[PDB]
Amino acid sequence: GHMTIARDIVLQESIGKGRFGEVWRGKWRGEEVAVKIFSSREERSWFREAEIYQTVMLRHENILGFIAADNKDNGTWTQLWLVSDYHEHGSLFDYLNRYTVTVEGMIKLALSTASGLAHLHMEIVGTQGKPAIAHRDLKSKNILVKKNGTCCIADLGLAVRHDSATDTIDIAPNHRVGTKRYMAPEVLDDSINMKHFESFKRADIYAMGLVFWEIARRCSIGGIHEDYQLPYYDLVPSDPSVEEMRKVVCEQKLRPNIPNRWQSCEALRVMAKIMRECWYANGAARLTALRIKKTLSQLSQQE
Ligand SMILES: Nc1ncc(-c2ccc(CCO)cc2)nc1C(=O)Nc1cnccc1N1CCOCC1
Repeated sequence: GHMTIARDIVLQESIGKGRFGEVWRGKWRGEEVAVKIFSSREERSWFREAEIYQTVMLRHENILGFIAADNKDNGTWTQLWLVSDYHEHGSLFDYLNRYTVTVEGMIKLALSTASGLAHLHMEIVGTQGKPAIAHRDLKSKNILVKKNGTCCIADLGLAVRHDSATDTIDIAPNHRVGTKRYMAPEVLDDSINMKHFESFKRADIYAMGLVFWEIARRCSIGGIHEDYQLPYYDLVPSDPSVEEMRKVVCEQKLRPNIPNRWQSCEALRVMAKIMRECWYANGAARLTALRIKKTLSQLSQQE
């Protein structure tokens, strides 16, 4: 038996929870793995996340490495498991709360996030290809930081996949599925055309712009940085409702504040411009993830 299976994994430490499912650090044949455990009544959530992670050609350095979906019967109840690579730093939210980053550090985190999102969004046509995938719940709590200071995207259970041969989405999408704070203006006001797959890619870009703002605040230059905050910390309460968000984002047209200090550093000027070009109310005007990856690659090369 060479493949990783649940019976061979020993849970060691509780490390957190997702929307559904609890995440643990475990050991499989001497190596650390992350295990997301679901109950029997959460089978639909577990299966859908397993289905997205098993998508052909999905693997990428900036997408969480999937190992297996399996079941584990303890003799009383059955647990449904998703097993993946383990990343000791945890989420970008945990990482940015604990640490400040260098200019190099910021660019590495942003470029890797854009590279993972560009791979998710990328379609390779044909049966032996890859369908384009939109995340629908991108946020700093769903992006993990690897040992090398680069990111990988996780929590793919709310994703939607596009079949170009039929121009259809693999599921009948429900409105407003993700984290309210990161919902795009068109999702908040329900103007999004959910029959057009590009709509979901564009909504992910708005959320990525919010995550870039979170990283940039933590970029320390000459010992100067901002404290950790979630986007809209200055305008909405914790656990904001759709109505609270829509009033700020759609009606008042506010976005997270871009400090004047970011114009004094080239890397921060480039990041700020990307944010503004992710935050347009018109999803069609936003940058693509591939374009952001190209801009940040040019910046990482120049540094
Ligand atoms: N592969 C992984 N490797 C390590 C860790 C990890 C490592 C350290 C800590 C900090 C403890 O103080 C937490 C978690 N998480 C994952 C993971 O997939 N997590 C994950 C996936 N889907 C939904 C929610 C998730 N979590 C995101 C991080 O926050 C918890 C929830």
